[PDB]
Amino acid sequence: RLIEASLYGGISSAITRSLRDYLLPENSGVRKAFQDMEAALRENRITLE
Amino acid sequence: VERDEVAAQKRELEKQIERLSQPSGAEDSRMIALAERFGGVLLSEIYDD
Amino acid sequence: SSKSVANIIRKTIQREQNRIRMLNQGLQAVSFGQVRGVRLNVNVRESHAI
Repeated sequence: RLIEASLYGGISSAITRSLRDYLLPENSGVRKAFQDMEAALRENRITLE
Repeated sequence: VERDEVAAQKRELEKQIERLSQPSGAEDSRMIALAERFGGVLLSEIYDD
Repeated sequence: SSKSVANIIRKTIQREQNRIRMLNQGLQAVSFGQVRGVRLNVNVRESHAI
């Protein structure tokens, strides 16, 4: 998308729609703590099912 | 006996994984609160990048 | 729990805002016809701010 938008020129519609998806990096720190803390419950629930 | 020994290895592996989890993997049990209770920042977090 | 999560979220938001602000300065005073500057405007949604 980046390359071809540059090739034809103009304000790309697709880039404009998903602006946050392109310009912001995804951060794992906020998440993995809670995945590990959540683990004991997840396993228990799956076992019960 | 084989079951229990493998269980011991699995417990060690989870504990090792858990130490590397969050927020910037460290002795997180108390260190996060200790980091904010003084006007400071965790060194390992400064060297995250 | 609680406050510490809020602080990590706030610091992440602050760092992203600052980096964007740095990128933003390189684009000042670019002349394209009648356009004279470009910016990436970053804001925080209310429903999440509260």
